[PDB]
Amino acid sequence: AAAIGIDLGTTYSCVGVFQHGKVEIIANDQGNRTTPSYVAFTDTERLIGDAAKNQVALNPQNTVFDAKRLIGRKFGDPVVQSDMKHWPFQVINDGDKPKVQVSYKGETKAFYPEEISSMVLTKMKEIAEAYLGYPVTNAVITVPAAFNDSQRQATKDAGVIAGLNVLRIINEPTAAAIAYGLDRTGKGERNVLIFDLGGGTFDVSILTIDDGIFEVKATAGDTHLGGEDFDNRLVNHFVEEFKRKHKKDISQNKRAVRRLRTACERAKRTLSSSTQASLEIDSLFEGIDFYTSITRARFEELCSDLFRSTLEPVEKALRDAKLDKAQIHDLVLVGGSTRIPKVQKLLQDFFNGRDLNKSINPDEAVAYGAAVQAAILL
Ligand SMILES: Nc1ncnc2c1ncn2[C@@H]1O[C@H](COP(=O)(O)OP(=O)(O)NP(=O)(O)O)[C@@H](O)[C@H]1O
Ligand SMILES: [Cl-]
Ligand SMILES: [Mg+2]
Ligand SMILES: [Mg+2]
Repeated sequence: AAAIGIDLGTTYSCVGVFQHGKVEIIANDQGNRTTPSYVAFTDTERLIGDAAKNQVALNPQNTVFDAKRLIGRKFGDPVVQSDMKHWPFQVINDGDKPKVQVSYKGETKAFYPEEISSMVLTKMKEIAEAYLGYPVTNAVITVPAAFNDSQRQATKDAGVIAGLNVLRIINEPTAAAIAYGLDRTGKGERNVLIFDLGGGTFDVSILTIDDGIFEVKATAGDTHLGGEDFDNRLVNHFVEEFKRKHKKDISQNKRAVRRLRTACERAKRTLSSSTQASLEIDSLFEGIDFYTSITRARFEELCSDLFRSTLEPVEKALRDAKLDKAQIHDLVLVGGSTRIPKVQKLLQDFFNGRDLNKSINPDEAVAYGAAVQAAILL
């Protein structure tokens, strides 16, 4: 019975398994190789993953996301106090722990962040069991390098609630290095840079690996910079375009903005492999259809300042590690936003043409490495 690797991300999660000498990343029921970290509560059902994210515009008060931003924290944590201003669901205080309060089956209910994350993990466990044909009981689960003991405990709790024996909680940059086999070196220091740009967060880690032992030399980044911010630049662009073609400002209509946002996220993904993308939204605002298009070059202009901003944390990490650009042996791309061609060009140019490790889909590389480690531990 194989153990699984699970990357429990802020915006998406991913599961892999190592068997028959290789990793497979497991697609969900819809064929998607990652699954939104979303849970929705209705009058009759609990929805998780794609089904929950697909109805967010219809049920914003009872659709929970961003639980990783709360997990293991106190209610009075300044991070919790700040983040809650921007969520459409209610957060409450229960013994200085935060809980998310929703309507579910006609009653008011509240859940700890680890309970929300346990539902995401249950879905990832079910995705793996559908592929394998038998129940999964052991897993390695990943966390950010900055997580403290309480955040690590609550993540482990989420896994046990989901019915997994948690073999280990390991750092995301460590898992990404394992995916590329960077910890097999032997005697000799290797300096590795992990550049992780996800849906909601940006993390740079510099690791020194010596005889299979990992040392974090420096970390940098921005906890509120990710693909969602690129989506938002596209939304604002199309809001201005809809004003031109229809004389109407749709920005105060919550429904229309959320649906435009979903369409922008899809067009953005297309622009990673095509030079143009079409937007086709029926009945966007006031029954009016919105059909338009955008080029990859225009998208890069709209985000040029955000893309460029990722290089300053790299410079800072190198200064803190007391390393020059040329001393970094391997550059590893992690996170779905590193699939954007312009982001790859900026990092490669900054490193004066060095190779990028990107042969594993960047949004899957952490789960890939977690699955390898789970097999090693078993
Ligand atoms: N091909 C693609 N091109 C561009 N963006 C993409 C692509 N595929 C996925 N994304 C984006 O990548 C983001 C999700 O990355 P992912 O690494 O899966 O999230 P995560 O694991 O939750 N990381 P984080 O939110 O920072 O904790 C979303 O903004 C997606 O829209
Ligand atoms: Cl599914
Ligand atoms: Mg992830
Ligand atoms: Mg992160």
